[PDB]
Amino acid sequence: GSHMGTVSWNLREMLAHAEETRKLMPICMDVRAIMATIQRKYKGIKIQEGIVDYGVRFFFYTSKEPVASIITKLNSLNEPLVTMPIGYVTHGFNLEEAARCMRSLKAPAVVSVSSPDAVTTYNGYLTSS
Repeated sequence: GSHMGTVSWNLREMLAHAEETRKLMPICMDVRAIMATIQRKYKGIKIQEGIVDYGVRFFFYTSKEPVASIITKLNSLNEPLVTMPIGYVTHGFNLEEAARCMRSLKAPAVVSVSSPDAVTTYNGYLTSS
C-alpha cells in the first residue's frame, strides 16, 4: 500500500519482489553481498556498467562513476525501483549521507536497512532539518 517508501526487507525478499513486480533493481557492481547472488541464480547474464534485461532489468554501475551520476541516470527511467542505499561502501558513507544521497532521486526507490527499527531512522534523515 502506498509507494512502500522505506522498509525492512532482506536481499531475497527485495530480489523476489521485483521478479514478481515491475520495479527496476539497480545494484552496484561493488557489492558481493548482492552481485554473487545474481551470478549464482541467473547464469545467462553478462556484467557491464549498462542496463541488462535478464531477470530484473538489472542496472549495474562501477564505483568509477559518482553516486550523483547514478541518481541522474535513474531519474530518467521514471519507474518505481527497489534497492539498498547505493552510497554507503562504494563511497564510504554513513546512514545519513546514504539517505541524503537516495532522497535526490525523484522516482520512488523502495529502500531497506539492516533492521525494522532503523526503517524510520533512515526516513528521519530524508526529513532532517
